[PDB]
Amino acid sequence: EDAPVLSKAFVDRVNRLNRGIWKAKYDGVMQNITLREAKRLNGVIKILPKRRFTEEEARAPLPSSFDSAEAWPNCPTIPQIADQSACGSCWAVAAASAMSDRFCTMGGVQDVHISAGDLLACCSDCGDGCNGGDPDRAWAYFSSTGLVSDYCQPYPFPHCSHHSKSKNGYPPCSQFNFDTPKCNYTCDDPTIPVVNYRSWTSYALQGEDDYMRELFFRGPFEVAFDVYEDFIAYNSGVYHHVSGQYLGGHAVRLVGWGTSNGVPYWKIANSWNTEWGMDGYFLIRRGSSECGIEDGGSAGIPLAPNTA
Ligand SMILES: *[C@@H]1O[C@H](CO)[C@@H](O[C@@H]2O[C@H](CO)[C@@H](O[C@@H]3O[C@H](CO)[C@@H](O)[C@H](O)[C@@H]3O)[C@H](O)[C@H]2NC(C)=O)[C@H](O)[C@H]1NC(C)=O
Ligand SMILES: *[C@@H]1O[C@H](CO)[C@@H](O[C@@H]2O[C@H](CO)[C@@H](O)[C@H](O)[C@H]2NC(C)=O)[C@H](O)[C@H]1NC(C)=O
Repeated sequence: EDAPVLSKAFVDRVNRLNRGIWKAKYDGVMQNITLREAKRLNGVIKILPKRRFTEEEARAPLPSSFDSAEAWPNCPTIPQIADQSACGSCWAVAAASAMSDRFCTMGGVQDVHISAGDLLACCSDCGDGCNGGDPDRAWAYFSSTGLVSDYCQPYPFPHCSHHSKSKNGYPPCSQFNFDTPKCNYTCDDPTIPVVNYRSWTSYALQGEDDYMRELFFRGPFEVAFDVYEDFIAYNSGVYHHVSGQYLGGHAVRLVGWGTSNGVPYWKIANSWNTEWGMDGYFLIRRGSSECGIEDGGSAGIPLAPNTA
């Protein structure tokens, strides 16, 4: 359990087997991560109505590549990469990030960051905080209860690095194990007034076409996939699973699609900060539910604040 996940030999095997379609790297940022730690980063554990597309949506000829940041270039939350830190809160962090993106693509508010802290601590229905939770219930909680912004309640755990000498001066993740924070009802600075943000509807997505089409019209949303040990070593290219044991479910924010040398893929924002993968992003094979990635998405529509 305090054993390293990765070895040079494991990585060499992965890179033989993957045929150079993606690159695994041993002495990357995850070189020394242990099994206990790697498992804690995957915090998906465990219903919404299915999305229905109108006749118009359904007949759109979707382009052969698409990137949310290019399609909504005035929405500054889209390209930001989060850091869930030493806590299994991806389910909440990928939800909050996408909710912030959607306030801009749909909800008329250019730059509000939805608080993943509030959701993590207060949505007890959703799961068990830092020990993991359920993406779908997170979206349902955004409708029924609503969430404050991170200006009100900032994410309570600092960035941490799996490198021993972090490029960004982040402290080591191993020196931390965090437990679910207490749910609060005022902002950290109590003189900042509580502003509550809410969606009016939530829904589930399934399959390559649903996903593409939802992304095209409405923008980023949250998906989950199975994490194997070879994923830990990902450095670049279009991932697909070739070796390693199952490490758990992980939620992430889907932001784009394309094709690279004949391989269709999804572009995805991870939440392990910008030191990991391709500046915080990874590509993964699209079209064949690689590691279950197309088995269920969760999304919703933010309600615009105030009135006209
Ligand atoms: C709700 O408010 C509570 C109470 O203020 C927030 O709890 C506080 O969270 C911070 C950040 O983790 C904790 O800081 C730690 O303090 C310990 C002991 O002083 C120190 O050794 C650490 O280095 C770190 O500074 C603080 O202890 C903690 N307070 C309590 C009572 O647990 C909480 O995070 C807020 N909830 C949300 C969702 O943000
Ligand atoms: C993983 O752990 C090994 C060994 O601790 C790291 O290697 C040490 O790195 C520090 C700083 O780079 C050096 O001063 C030591 O000489 C190294 N020790 C040995 C035995 O190699 C390695 O840097 C760690 N890798 C990462 C990415 O954090």
